[PDB]
Amino acid sequence: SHTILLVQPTKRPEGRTYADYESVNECMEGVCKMYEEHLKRMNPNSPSITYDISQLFDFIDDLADLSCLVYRADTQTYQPYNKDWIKEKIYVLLRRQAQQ
Amino acid sequence: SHTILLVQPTKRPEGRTYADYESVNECMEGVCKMYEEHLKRMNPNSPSITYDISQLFDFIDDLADLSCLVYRADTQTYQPYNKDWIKEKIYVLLRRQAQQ
Repeated sequence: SHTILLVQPTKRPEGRTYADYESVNECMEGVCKMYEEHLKRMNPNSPSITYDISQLFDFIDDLADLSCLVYRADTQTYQPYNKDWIKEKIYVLLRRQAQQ
Repeated sequence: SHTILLVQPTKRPEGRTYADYESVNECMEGVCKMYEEHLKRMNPNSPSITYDISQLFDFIDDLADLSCLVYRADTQTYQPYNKDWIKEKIYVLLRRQAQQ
């Protein structure tokens, strides 16, 4: 289902940005890639970045704002979800890819 | 009602940004202010910027993407609206402020 991700890195309003995806899983992957890009910048000479779930969660907590909207066909509107919901959906995604 | 405005000025994805407001009218005012800021930049030595509705509509048409989401208490979800709906709500806003 069409999912819209809203991100505000810091208190600076001009940093507000968004991205959209065909599904919740792709959106969650998008959040992970955002963190991975941050890690690449903080570890520039490392071609392979590794992290544990708690570190990604800490990153999300540090963002000034992170939320998403998921399309619901029953009402043809977008259901809002907060940081905690996103953290949990990322967990299920990462644990599944691990067991896959 | 809480309204979220999504704007993508050009085909450049990094230009995607958003802003939110307490109401639809304040969001529409936000779109007008966005256009007014553009006009100020294109007419730097003019402290007073004036424009007709058709010019604002043309500006909106030129944006790569412009849409909004309005909270609906009945379902506790966000109703999506496109560029045309926004143009029309701006028209009603501007015509009212004119007759006020």
